Amino acid sequence: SFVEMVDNLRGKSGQGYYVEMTVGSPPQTLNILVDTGSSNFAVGAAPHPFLHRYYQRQLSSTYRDLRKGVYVPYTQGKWEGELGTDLVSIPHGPNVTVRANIAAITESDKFFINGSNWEGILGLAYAEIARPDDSLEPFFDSLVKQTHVPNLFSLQLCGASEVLASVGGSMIIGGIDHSLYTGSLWYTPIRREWYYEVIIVRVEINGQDLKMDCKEYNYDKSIVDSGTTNLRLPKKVFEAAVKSIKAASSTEKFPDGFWLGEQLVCWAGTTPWNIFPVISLYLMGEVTNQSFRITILPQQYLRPVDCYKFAISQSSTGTVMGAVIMEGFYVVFDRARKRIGFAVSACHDEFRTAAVEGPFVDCG
Ligand SMILES: N=C(N)NC(=O)Cn1c(-c2ccccc2)ccc1-c1ccccc1
Repeated sequence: SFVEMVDNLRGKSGQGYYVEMTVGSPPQTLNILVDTGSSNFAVGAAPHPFLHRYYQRQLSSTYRDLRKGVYVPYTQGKWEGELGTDLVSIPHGPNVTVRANIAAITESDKFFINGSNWEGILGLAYAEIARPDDSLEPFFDSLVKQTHVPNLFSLQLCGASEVLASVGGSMIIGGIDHSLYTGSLWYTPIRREWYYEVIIVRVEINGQDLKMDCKEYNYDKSIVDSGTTNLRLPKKVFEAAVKSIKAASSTEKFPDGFWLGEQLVCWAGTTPWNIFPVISLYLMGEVTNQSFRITILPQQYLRPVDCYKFAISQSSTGTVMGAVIMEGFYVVFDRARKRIGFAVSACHDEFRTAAVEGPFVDCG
């Protein structure tokens, strides 16, 4: 009920956000990672060391084989499965049940994470990048086609023995829950419908323009992906960023392992938040020379591990606006209007606030 959908996501810091879902008949319960950076509905369907629970096609009276496998390799692992179809529901989402394609994973390589608690993955991006090809209708596409839920979904990623801290959030499917944000919603166009691709026109490491040709901010592409933790930047922008960040926090000093994202830096509640600057990402607006900025605090790019890890890393796939950027913002994936809206979140110190400000006046 939007209301029924509030706080329907759980996660372990840095390990993603999942939503409970059910598959088959009787309903099999599973936690599924919400990924706007992929397009397959893939779930474990065979025993695994990190899996304490998986999809059993055998118990589903409504399961249907497609006889057609799916092999998906990547630099580090893979997941192989058998393609199928079955009934799927989201208990704390819309009150509907649709028949969707399901990639039943039977063999994997560094796919599943130890102790994350999700058993599958919900690829929420377009068919362009779906495996094995674009003929395998992504889950959301089946949802809208069958039920008559509106082509749009929102994500309010929130953030925060010893254990990784637990995170919470909401995935409101079919609409916009106005109590999840304050201020107005600024939309940036979806450049192309494959990944949720957008355009960054300018960047600032607190007031200072990085002054690069904007094509660099999107060198290759720029995407909004909940399935990625860190804010990943093209090598050139990345180094320009760290330099600026190191120059502003210098009244403090740390090792390279820290900036290379592979090392923590701890202080308790003494944390020097204010030495670290805010990062402003201006996104192309709906009107050609109009843009708007989303400003993020160190509380965002310094992920807790008191200890923290630098949540900004280098990339050769382009820019990736991951969880650490989406947090503190209510993000709207308006597939119907082909755009993405940003607004300060209900989720979210007394000197600086994350912000969504506009407007401002060849980047892709
Ligand atoms: N980068 C993304 N947005 N999405 C993926 O990489 C999805 N993905 C994939 C994947 C690769 C190609 C096509 C469909 C899914 C393999 C492993 C993951 C994964 C698993 C757990 C946590 C994070 C990623």
